[PDB]
Amino acid sequence: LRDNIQGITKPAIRRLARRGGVKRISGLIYEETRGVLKVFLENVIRDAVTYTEHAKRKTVTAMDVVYALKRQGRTLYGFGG
Amino acid sequence: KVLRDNIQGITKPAIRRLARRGGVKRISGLIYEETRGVLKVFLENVIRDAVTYTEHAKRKTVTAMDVVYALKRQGRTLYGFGG
Amino acid sequence: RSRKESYSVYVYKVLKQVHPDTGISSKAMGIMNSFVNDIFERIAGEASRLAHYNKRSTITSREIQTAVRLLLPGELAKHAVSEGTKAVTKYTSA
Amino acid sequence: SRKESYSVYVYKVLKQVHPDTGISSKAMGIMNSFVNDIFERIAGEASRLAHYNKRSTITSREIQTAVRLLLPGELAKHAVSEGTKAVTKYTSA
Amino acid sequence: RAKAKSRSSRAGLQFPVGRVHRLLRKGNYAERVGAGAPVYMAAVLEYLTAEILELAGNAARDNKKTRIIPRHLQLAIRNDEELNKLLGKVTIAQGGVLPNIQAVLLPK
Amino acid sequence: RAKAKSRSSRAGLQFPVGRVHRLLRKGNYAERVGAGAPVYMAAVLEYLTAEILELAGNAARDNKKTRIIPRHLQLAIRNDEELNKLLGKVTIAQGGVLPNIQAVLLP
Amino acid sequence: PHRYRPGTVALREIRRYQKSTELLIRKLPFQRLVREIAQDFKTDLRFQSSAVMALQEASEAYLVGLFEDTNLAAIHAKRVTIMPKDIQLARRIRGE
Amino acid sequence: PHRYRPGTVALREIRRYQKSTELLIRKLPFQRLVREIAQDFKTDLRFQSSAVMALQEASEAYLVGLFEDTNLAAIHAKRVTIMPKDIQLARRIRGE
Repeated sequence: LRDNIQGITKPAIRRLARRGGVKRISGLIYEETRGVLKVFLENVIRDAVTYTEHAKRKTVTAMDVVYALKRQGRTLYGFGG
Repeated sequence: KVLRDNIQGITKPAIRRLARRGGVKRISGLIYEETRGVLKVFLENVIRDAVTYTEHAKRKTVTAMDVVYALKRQGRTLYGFGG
Repeated sequence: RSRKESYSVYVYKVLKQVHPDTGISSKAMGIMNSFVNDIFERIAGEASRLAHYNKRSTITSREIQTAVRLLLPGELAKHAVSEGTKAVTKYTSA
Repeated sequence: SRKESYSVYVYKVLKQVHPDTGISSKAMGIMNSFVNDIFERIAGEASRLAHYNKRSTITSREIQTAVRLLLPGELAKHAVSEGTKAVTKYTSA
Repeated sequence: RAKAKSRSSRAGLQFPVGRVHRLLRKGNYAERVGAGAPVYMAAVLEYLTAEILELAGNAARDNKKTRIIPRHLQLAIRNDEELNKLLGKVTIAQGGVLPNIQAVLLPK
Repeated sequence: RAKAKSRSSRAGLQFPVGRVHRLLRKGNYAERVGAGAPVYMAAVLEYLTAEILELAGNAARDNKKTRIIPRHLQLAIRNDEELNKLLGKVTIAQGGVLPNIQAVLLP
Repeated sequence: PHRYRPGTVALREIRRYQKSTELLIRKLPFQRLVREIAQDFKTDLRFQSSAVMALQEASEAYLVGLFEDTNLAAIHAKRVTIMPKDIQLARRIRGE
Repeated sequence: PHRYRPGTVALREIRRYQKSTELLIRKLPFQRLVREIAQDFKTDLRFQSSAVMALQEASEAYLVGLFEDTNLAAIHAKRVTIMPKDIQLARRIRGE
């Protein structure tokens, strides 16, 4: 359960880039991408934890994730709402 | 009376001065027009909301708060003119 | 059992008027439910502010109307206004 | 024909930090806009937390959580510390 | 007692009216809700619902289907400039993206 | 009959408490507001107020003054990442901007 | 004869405008532009002087922030001169 | 020894990934990433499977939008290949 950022495989990164319309990827992208993804996750997860904690729970629910995302200018549709 | 072409009221030096404050050193001749076409959209969006708020309140004169709400709606807050 | 509310039944009906021969997946329905709750909150939220700003305790068809104009862009905003204005005019006439 | 603001309280606070510093009317007007902006947000979030958890009452806890969601890093933290105390003390006061 | 009648039918709406009347008094948005408030709103929610479903339905037909899936909703919303914006920050589960490929990336 | 006493004094605060309580219960934030909420909040608003004023006072001194003006508030905020972030979208009248010039523009 | 070279003054002006706090856009011109725009939606449209100023500062702040990003785009493109396309990229990334 | 030239396949993958809706990041890996981050706030924390998916979809959506802007920046820079800096510029313009 360490450096699981490496669990984000290179192809996984490239495929996202492709979906974004990226045709060629610099060899230094993989690491740079991770440094951004991680921050995104940190901000969203933490808010979800904050909401979870407020509610006195241990299990993070989809709703806690939705509130965390929501407030960042990102409503997510599909998990309730 | 109706007004017109006050987009030119935003003079060239005025655009340059704004650009310079923003750290822009050198400005292409086409920027002036391009910039105005963007400023205009911004103004249109803010003024319109301010008017919309003004009309809702059934007033004719736009106040600072109507502008403040309009800007807040677009997400750019402004301090010192109310709040 | 506890019970949950949604607009699933109303969404089906609307679908029938636009596309009488089509259905909808459970996910698309879940999305439409997320959608309705989002729009509702925004309009109600803005309407709340208008009532507050203009010193009222009541939301009327106008606060709803203005909230619509502020939240919806261009013409889409208009049809919503036309339909609302009418629905009230009509409701009291129906 | 009467308004209310925080101008008097802001003035005092300036002295707690800078006893010899004065303030313009505009800086005060800006601080007033600031206070009202933060107030609305925290109250907004506290409302919501009560709403999400299907409740009618806002307590010091909702305020605390709201502070964290809105404020970043230490500001959120020092505010929680101070809020906690004021309540702890007010009760014992 | 006089016969009770559903209000949605009455307003020429499919969306519930009494309920919206109610929901407008919750979250503490306003102490009171006017009689025409939920009627006006119900019409709006229904209208927008129809616009999305119609466009999504067209997408379903483009794909030779008999129903709407999350993808069709995404395509519909994005292709329609005004809905694209209304929901411009919305992430749709399994929405995918529009097939937009920059010309500079293509050969001759 | 106990003498009326400002809560701000009781809480050791400068910001009003009774008023905050008053504002919280209305504006339709909730049906009810607990006794400790206004107090917690008053402390928070006061804390943040102090942080801005403290830094602005320092900016005032950078400019060799004994006073705070809109500019000093701008400088105070933008040289503090956390306040800058909290207010990253705030336009301050006559606040101005920071004197940042890119190296690539220089000789 | 004596004069400064191109770019010497530009850097100077960058310093100076960053430094000062006043308006860079003329007031009556701006005010009129506001009205010219306003007259599209409706007539009988009046403004308080404080409303116009509020609009002006927000408007300048907007453009200045836009220029900062524009300048970066020009730098990204290895240039000093900003062109309409550097503005357009910045806006597009913002999501305008 | 038939081959498809550089860029033929890359465009193909772009087409496909734009079209499809499925998750591109492996699940067990992603799930663990979430937890590693989570444990830095709190040990013995749990997630619903729907919460993890909700995070993953938002996470991918974020990165894809980022890549779209990154791609535009690279194009602005007259380049097909995206470099770490193009990501950085896009983020900055966005206020990050």
